Amino acid sequence: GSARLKGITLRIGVIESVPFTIVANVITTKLTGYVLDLIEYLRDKMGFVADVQLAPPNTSYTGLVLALANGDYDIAIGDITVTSARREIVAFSNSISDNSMRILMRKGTLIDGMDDLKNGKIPYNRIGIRIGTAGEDYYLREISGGSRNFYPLKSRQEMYDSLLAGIIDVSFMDIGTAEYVTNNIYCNLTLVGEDFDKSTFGIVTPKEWLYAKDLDVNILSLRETGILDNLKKKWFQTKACP
Amino acid sequence: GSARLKGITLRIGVIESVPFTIVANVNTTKLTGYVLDLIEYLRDKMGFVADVQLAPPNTSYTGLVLALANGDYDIAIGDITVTSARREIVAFSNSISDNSMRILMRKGTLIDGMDDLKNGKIPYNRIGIRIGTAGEDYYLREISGGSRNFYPLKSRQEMYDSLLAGIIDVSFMDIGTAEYVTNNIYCNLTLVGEDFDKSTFGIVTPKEWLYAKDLDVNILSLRETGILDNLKKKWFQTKACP
Ligand SMILES: [Cl-]
Ligand SMILES: [Cl-]
Ligand SMILES: [Cl-]
Ligand SMILES: [Cl-]
Ligand SMILES: [Cl-]
Ligand SMILES: [Cl-]
Repeated sequence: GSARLKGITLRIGVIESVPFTIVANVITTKLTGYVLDLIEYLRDKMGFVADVQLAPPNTSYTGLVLALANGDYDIAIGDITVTSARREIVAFSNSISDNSMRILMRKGTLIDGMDDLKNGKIPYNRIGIRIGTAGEDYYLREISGGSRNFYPLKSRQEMYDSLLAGIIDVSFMDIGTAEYVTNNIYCNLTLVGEDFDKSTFGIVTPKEWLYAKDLDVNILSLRETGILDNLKKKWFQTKACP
Repeated sequence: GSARLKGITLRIGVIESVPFTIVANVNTTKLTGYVLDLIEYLRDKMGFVADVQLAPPNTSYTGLVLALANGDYDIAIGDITVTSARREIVAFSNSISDNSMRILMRKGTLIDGMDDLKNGKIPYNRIGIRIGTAGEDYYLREISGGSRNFYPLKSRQEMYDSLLAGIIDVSFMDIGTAEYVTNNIYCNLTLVGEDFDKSTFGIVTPKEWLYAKDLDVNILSLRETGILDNLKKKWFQTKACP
């Protein structure tokens, strides 16, 4: 069957990723960003009580999915890529955004694009990969013939710190946040090559979820009426770096 | 409540739209195109028995969705836009393609983009709109404030004919097929303006369908292994017009 979310409390998993979900320390934590604004649009229209729960530090995206599958959250909202391995254990809403990935490196590194990685120009152990992300999936399929020979990374912060310190030469990142971070935070990091792994982001729900239709109709309505476009402009259309 | 499709017969509704579903006579009917290739890729991986059924000639896209909801088909595969209104009555698989629309017109027409339709450079009735398509919903929301005052079209053929005859000055068309037709068939028609109504195509299924996960996981696997990209290149790269 099916029902509406009105009056229901949803434990909503979120995961730190600027400017999707921005975590500020205050003297407690305040969450802002595209995700929190999206949650408000949905709450206002649908009438659920939002119980927003930030994932622990260093939680990977597959870890968030596994946590929801284990019953730790009711839904999860974020820059979460829809993948076949994830779809085996959870459902996803209609997509909230297209997505693709780019190659991230320190300025001055001599890499022209993905061919350099596939042709063995970079030592595999100097390609940094955040485990439990779709980038890892792409790496294992396309680069290393299934071997985990990358330099493993536990978070975006470790990725940035490692590139800046010359511990790794390159990594992969979703295009939205990659543009955001290189245009606003790390002016000495840059993106190179064509984008790859065209994909989508979706809200994670339980499989065969009672509330699947209600959520999907609402997301599609936000898409159709331009609310998702507005939110994307609000949070992403900014550049600080010279 | 879930099951695998192996050995199950699926009645698969398809709808004429070159080069997704291409219909040829000789008396018998042959179907080819992206959709038919996709069915074969899915059939090979999933092991269902395909009973492919072409929708009757005058069938609209909304008509196809309603027919499925009525039980006339088990799934429908095509260039079928996922919309909030359709999601009320059917479910959709994970997307097989991104989509957006463009304005179609005769070459030489002095239209810069959507503003000229919104400003009134063109009477509302100089705009041809195919009934029962996502384009109709866009027109009613963004152009006419709900008024059904466009020039009504029953098929793509009526659209092309009416533009070529000076009866309408513009229509709307999904970008993949609009590019194909203006690049290979109607060399004197063209596209203008920014794309609009960013959306997705999905396979139509019943709501709360037993087989949802099996189909979704397989679609995503085709996405990840490059098969969807391959199919798109195969059927859409051509440009016959000088
Ligand atoms: Cl979708
Ligand atoms: Cl990423
Ligand atoms: Cl499911
Ligand atoms: Cl999707
Ligand atoms: Cl169309
Ligand atoms: Cl449903």
